[PDB]
Amino acid sequence: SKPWNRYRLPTTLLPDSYNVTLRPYLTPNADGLYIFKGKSIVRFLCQEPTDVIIIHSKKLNYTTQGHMVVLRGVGDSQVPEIDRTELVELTEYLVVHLKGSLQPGHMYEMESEFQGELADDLAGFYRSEYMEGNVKKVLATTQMQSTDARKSFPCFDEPAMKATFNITLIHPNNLTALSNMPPKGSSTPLAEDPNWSVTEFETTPVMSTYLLAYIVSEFQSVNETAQNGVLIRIWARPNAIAEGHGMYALNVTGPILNFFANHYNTSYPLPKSDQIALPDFNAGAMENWGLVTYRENALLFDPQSSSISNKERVVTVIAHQLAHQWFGNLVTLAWWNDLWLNEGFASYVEYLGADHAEPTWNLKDLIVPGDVYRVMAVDALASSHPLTTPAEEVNTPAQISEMFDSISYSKGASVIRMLSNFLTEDLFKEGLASYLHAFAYQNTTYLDLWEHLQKAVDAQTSIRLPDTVRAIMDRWTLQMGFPVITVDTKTGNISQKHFLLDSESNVTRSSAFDYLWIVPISSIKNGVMQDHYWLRDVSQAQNDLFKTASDDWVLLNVNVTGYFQVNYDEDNWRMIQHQLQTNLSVIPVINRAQVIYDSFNLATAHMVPVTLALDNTLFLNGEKEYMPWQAALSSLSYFSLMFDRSEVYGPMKKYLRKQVEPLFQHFETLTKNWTERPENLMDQYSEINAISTACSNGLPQCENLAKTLFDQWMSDPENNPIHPNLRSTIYCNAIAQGGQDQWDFAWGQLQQAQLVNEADKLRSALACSNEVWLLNRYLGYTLNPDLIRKQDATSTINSIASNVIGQPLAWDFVQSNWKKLFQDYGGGSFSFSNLIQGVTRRFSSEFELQQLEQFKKNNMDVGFGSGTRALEQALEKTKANIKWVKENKEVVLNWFIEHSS
Amino acid sequence: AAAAAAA
Ligand SMILES: *[C@@H]1O[C@H](CO)[C@@H](O[C@@H]2O[C@H](CO)[C@@H](O)[C@H](O)[C@H]2NC(C)=O)[C@H](O)[C@H]1NC(C)=O
Ligand SMILES: *[C@@H]1O[C@H](CO)[C@@H](O[C@@H]2O[C@H](CO)[C@@H](O)[C@H](O)[C@H]2NC(C)=O)[C@H](O)[C@H]1NC(C)=O
Ligand SMILES: *[C@@H]1O[C@H](CO)[C@@H](O[C@@H]2O[C@H](CO)[C@@H](O)[C@H](O)[C@H]2NC(C)=O)[C@H](O)[C@H]1NC(C)=O
Ligand SMILES: *[C@@H]1O[C@H](CO)[C@@H](O[C@@H]2O[C@H](CO)[C@@H](O)[C@H](O)[C@H]2NC(C)=O)[C@H](O)[C@H]1NC(C)=O
Ligand SMILES: *[C@@H]1O[C@H](CO)[C@@H](O[C@@H]2O[C@H](CO)[C@@H](O)[C@H](O)[C@H]2NC(C)=O)[C@H](O)[C@H]1NC(C)=O
Ligand SMILES: *[C@@H]1O[C@H](CO)[C@@H](O)[C@H](O)[C@H]1NC(C)=O
Ligand SMILES: *[C@@H]1O[C@H](CO)[C@@H](O)[C@H](O)[C@H]1NC(C)=O
Ligand SMILES: *[C@@H]1O[C@H](CO)[C@@H](O)[C@H](O)[C@H]1NC(C)=O
Ligand SMILES: *[C@@H]1O[C@H](CO)[C@@H](O)[C@H](O)[C@H]1NC(C)=O
Ligand SMILES: *[C@@H]1O[C@H](CO)[C@@H](O)[C@H](O)[C@H]1NC(C)=O
Ligand SMILES: [Zn+2]
Repeated sequence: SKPWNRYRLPTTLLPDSYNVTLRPYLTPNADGLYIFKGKSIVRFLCQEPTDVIIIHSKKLNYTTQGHMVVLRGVGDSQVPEIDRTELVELTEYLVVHLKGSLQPGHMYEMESEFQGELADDLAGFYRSEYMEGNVKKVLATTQMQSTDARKSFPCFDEPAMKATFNITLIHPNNLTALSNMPPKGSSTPLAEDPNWSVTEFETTPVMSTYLLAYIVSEFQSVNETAQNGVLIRIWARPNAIAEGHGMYALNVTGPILNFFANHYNTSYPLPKSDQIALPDFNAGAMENWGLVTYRENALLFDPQSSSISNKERVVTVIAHQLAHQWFGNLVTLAWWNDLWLNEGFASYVEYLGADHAEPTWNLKDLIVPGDVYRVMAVDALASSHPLTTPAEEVNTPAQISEMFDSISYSKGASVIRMLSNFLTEDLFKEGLASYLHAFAYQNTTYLDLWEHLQKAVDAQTSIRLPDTVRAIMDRWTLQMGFPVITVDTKTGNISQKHFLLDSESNVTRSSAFDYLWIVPISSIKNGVMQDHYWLRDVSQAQNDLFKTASDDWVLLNVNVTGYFQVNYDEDNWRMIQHQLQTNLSVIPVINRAQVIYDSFNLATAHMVPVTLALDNTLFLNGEKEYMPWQAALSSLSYFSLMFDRSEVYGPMKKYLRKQVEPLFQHFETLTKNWTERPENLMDQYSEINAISTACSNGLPQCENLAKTLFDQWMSDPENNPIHPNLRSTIYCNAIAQGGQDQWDFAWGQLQQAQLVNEADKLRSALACSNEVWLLNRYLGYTLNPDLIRKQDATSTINSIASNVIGQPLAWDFVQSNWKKLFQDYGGGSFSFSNLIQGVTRRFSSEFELQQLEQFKKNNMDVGFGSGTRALEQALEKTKANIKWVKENKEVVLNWFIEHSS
Repeated sequence: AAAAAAA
């Protein structure tokens, strides 16, 4: 085959350095087209003789004099004549056919002039539109991740083909130009038209194309100079900056950078750090080296209207991107098949960095609910996949995009955290530093990190492993899934097997290891840490560490550092339960949660009865801390979803009202009648969940608090008396208790809300009305652009659907208005998969299945488009719900009746 | 891009 028909670049030519000049035109032409122009020179070195230059180019028109490029030799090298230049669209190449061969060791310069659309598409150099007062503003910014650098200028657009870049922006003279590096100096006027200015930037270090960034805008900054002279700036809309919304980001950035320089034993490798808040940046955040982009709600924080979870989100998303400024940007994985190592690593250490900035918050705990249990839901499926993918199976831009998923990020994080824990952090940090120093400004595979970690292991005598780092990690990276570890405490027998939530699932993906792992197993016996154990690649083993007397108990996987779930014989479970009932503080808070998370998953898998899982919630009446309650609430939301229209609900509600009342009472006092929030994040999180659980389960005292506060707000609209933390519950419950007075007031507040996060809470709360007529009127608003944003339409319908009373109304609304398909799937794709998912979520009867089939019977024209697969998922999901409800209804009913007094 | 990773 011809090389220009292969998706991977040749290795015959390697880039040295680039000059790139970009010029966005932020005024459309007389047709509404926005464009940018560019000029580039790439200097590259011939490694092997070749008579063709293949470089990436996507959606660029060339206006170069002559052929699409001009080609020169560097110094006194001669250059062959160009035969022709062509664009090969499929593989996204510009191809320069030469009349002779380039010579090994010679350097060449290739110059081009080009232009592209400055589209509203979040790809390459693109435009972003937003409002300042009555004025529509347009800025130019970048998103190269993963294969879009080539959409802004021709380049060898693979991550290992690193080079230095000299960026120049030509821009309106009253706008600011930003790039990876500082400007060289002040801007100078463009001679052809001094309404434009030219900003040149300092040369980048040797770096990857996917990490380039350049931005032209009206933004302003808050700034700090670190003690080492590193300039730190947070950029945002002028009104956001003036409001002070960039201050929290500024506060944490300096401490995070310092943490990482030490953690990595490597100086921050750039002269400055810019971070920018972009309105409606749907990629969320991107780690461009020296110029990190964020969506506004991810970077900005308003103390007066934002909740604590909001603050947690800002500090961790910052730590994540900053983590990459070394791991990923300084040392770069050679190919997209190893993306998991890069994103998995940042997804783990974001908690470490953030913990440094907010050390009272215990942020490191949050990886357990946030990543470990989250990803275990999808990794406990037959349709999962290994972290590792052969490089030669990842070729196309679409294949590269598929690397960015939950497994890569969250299982990547879980597995790396497990690795650091079993090596110990000190030892892990030593291998990590060695890896970074050896490969700085270069590229690696995951085997390079293992090698450097093994070097650290081999240079000490304290930590001993049952095999090499690589052999151990191969079990966690070359095969999908994870084991359930089952202990029989009467014998100390211990077994492992591939855990699937569906006990009747057929696994057809084969493992080189037969789904056996090498497993690090910490344990606690009667509240005392035991010696660490390794389960080798065997189905069963035995150790006295896991053997108990019937007044003793043992509990494995302390703090859920290991990527596995744990089952015990029923006697040990009861002992654990007893301990949790009498003195819970003897079991680490994370394990108090684990008992709940694991047992509910085990019940789903038919490995324990559902009553055993429910039994594990009984201790919660004395539980004050966030996580174990969160575990219960996450595990029970499906029960609520299946049973909230059934006879099971009263007893469930009553049971939950019983469990949560003492916690509610506790915070009542602690908060001094809800006047002051608890001090640290976990306790604030616990209060939020307690209020939520209390109110939504009809605890009179909570309902009273909600009604009082909202009435107080209504009598004095400009002085909101509800703390941001509690708003979503208080607003929802108060609207639930009230009528059109409350609803119309909240709607008024929605229509004048300036801040997205307040508007979100209001939109969600309005769906909590218990008046059919208000909900139907609200549904009638969701398709009106004047009243509900397009981007918010399905979200709103979904919130209405989640109201038991709104369920039939939303479902009727969707069926009836479905012909908004030939209206929103040609103008703006309109997340239809989420809508179907949401409104059909509750379905658990044959009757509801029949409704869904009868509704589907409209394939005749219309179709479904983006949610065609989502409908099929809904039918499969309904069958699963039907079956689960039949198996569980009776047992669950009687357990709740039994335990609600 | 991205992460964090909620709970
Ligand atoms: C980008 O700018 C840098 C910095 O000015 C250029 O680096 C110079 O390049 C040549 C080698 O080709 C040397 O003679 C100089 O010593 C370099 N200077 C420095 C400070 O390193 C680089 O060539 C430019 N890139 C391109 C494509 O022109
Ligand atoms: C890439 O850009 C740099 C900066 O403009 C070029 O270097 C300059 O070249 C001009 C002449 O055109 C001289 O006046 C300066 O001495 C250079 N400036 C610096 C800072 O070195 C460089 O020639 C460009 N690279 C190529 C291959 O054209
Ligand atoms: C990287 O790590 C090394 C090793 O810890 C650091 O060097 C040590 O610094 C302390 C001073 O606080 C000395 O007491 C040790 O003797 C040093 N050890 C060695 C081998 O030099 C070093 O400072 C770190 N570098 C960076 C950039 O973080
Ligand atoms: C990708 O990374 C490897 C290193 O992992 C680079 O190879 C090294 O290049 C340096 C010079 O920069 C040499 O000192 C080493 O001896 C090389 N190691 C090898 C070849 O194993 C490689 O250059 C990078 N690939 C590209 C295209 O830049
Ligand atoms: C299990 O996790 C907890 C955190 O939830 C760890 O407890 C923390 O440990 C460090 C140092 O001992 C302290 O800075 C924290 O204040 C501790 N918090 C509490 C509540 O004790 C605990 O050390 C972990 N256990 C293991 C074996 O790693
Ligand atoms: C690129 O060229 C095609 C016609 O060859 C044209 O339709 C398109 O508008 C051009 N785009 C730009 C941004 O100049
Ligand atoms: C920049 O100049 C243009 C054209 O006069 C104007 O529309 C815009 O508001 C100015 N912006 C700033 C930040 O001064
Ligand atoms: C930033 O830091 C200052 C100094 O500690 C503090 O008073 C302020 O509350 C912080 N800003 C935010 C939004 O947290
Ligand atoms: C425990 O393991 C041993 C070792 O093979 C086996 O003989 C025994 O039957 C096992 N007992 C139980 C109760 O699992
Ligand atoms: C509970 O256990 C902890 C740890 O052993 C101990 O400090 C505390 O005194 C115990 N409290 C009670 C009421 O037994
Ligand atoms: Zn990331």
